[PDB]
Amino acid sequence: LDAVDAILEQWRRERPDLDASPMGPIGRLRRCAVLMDQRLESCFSRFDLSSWEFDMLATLRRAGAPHCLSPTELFSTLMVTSGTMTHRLKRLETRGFIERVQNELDARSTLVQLTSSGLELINRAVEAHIENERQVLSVLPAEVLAALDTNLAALLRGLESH
Amino acid sequence: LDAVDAILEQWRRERPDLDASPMGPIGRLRRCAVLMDQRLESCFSRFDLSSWEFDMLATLRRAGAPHCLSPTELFSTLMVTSGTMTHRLKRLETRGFIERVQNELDARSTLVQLTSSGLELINRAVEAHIENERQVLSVLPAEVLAALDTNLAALLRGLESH
Ligand SMILES: O=c1[nH]c(=O)c2[nH]c(=O)[nH]c2[nH]1
Ligand SMILES: O=c1[nH]c(=O)c2[nH]c(=O)[nH]c2[nH]1
Repeated sequence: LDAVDAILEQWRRERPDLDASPMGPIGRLRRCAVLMDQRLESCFSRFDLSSWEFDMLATLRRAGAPHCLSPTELFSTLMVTSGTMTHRLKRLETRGFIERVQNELDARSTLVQLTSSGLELINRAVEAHIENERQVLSVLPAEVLAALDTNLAALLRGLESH
Repeated sequence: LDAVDAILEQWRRERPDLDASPMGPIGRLRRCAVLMDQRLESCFSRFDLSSWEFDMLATLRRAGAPHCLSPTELFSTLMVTSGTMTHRLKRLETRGFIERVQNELDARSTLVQLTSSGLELINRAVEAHIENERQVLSVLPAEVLAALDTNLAALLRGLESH
C-alpha cells in the first residue's frame, strides 16, 4: 500500500456512508505531479529559472527562428496553462530574456521575442531538462511507462473535451 | 494527436540532435494535473476554500475525533506535500477553522485542532468534493481508469523511493 491507500482507509473509517474511491486516481495524479515538479525544478534552479519561466522560454524556442510569438500563440503552445501572463511576461522582460517588439502588421499590438540571452539559456536548459526527465522515468519498466503515457493521454482527452 | 504531441513535433524540428521523448509522459502528467486542479477548485470555491485549505481540513477530519493532530502528523498525512506550513496554518487559525492548543505532554509544543466551524465545513465540502471527482472521472472507461490508477501507483512508488 501507499500513502493514498492509507488516506482511502481513513475515509473508510471516518465516513463509511460515503464512497471516496474517486479520491484514489486523482490523489495519486496530483501527488505524483507535485513530486515530479520538485525533481524538475531541482534542475531548473541551476539556471535561475522557475517552472513557468522554463515553459515560456521553451515555448518561444519551439516556435523556431526568429523565436517570436504573439501572446495568444504563446499561451496556446505552453506545456501547461495557467492564469494571466501580464506579470510573468513583465518579469522575463526585466531579466532580459524576452523583449516586447511592436507588431509590424498592427502598431497597437505587441509581440514576444526571445532575446539572444534567453536563447542561449533555454538551449542549455532544455538539454539538461531532457536528461533529467530521462533519469526520473528510468526507474519504471518500459511497458509500465508506455501504458501510463497512453492512459494519461486518455485522461487529458476528457479533461480538455470539457 | 494532442497538444503534447504537437510540442514533441516542435522539438523534432527545432532540436533534431536531441531526443525529447521523456517530455511526453511528464508533460501529460503535469498538464492533466493542472486541468484537474481547475475542476477541483471550481467545487472548493463554493466553500471559500483553496486546494491546500481543503487538504489540511480533510487531513484533520481523517484523523478521527477529536480531530487533533500534531504538525508532524498533519504534514505526513496530507494528500500532497508542499513547503512550510507556518503561514498556511496561521491563516486557517484566523478564519476560525483550526485552533492551536498546547500539548498536554509537552508545554513547549503545540497541536492543531479542527474547530467546530471547520468540522461542519469540511464534512459538507468532502461530500461535494467526492461527487465532483466522480463526475470528472465518469467520462473515462472503467478499464482505462483502473489501469491509469495502477500505473500512477507505480510512478508514485519510484518518485517516493528517491
Ligand atoms: O517544450 C517544453 N518541454 C517541456 O518539458 C516543458 N515543460 C514545461 O513546463 N514547459 C515545457 N516545454
Ligand atoms: O482526504 C483527502 N481527499 C482528497 O481528495 C484530497 N485532496 C487534497 O488535496 N487533500 C485531500 N484529502
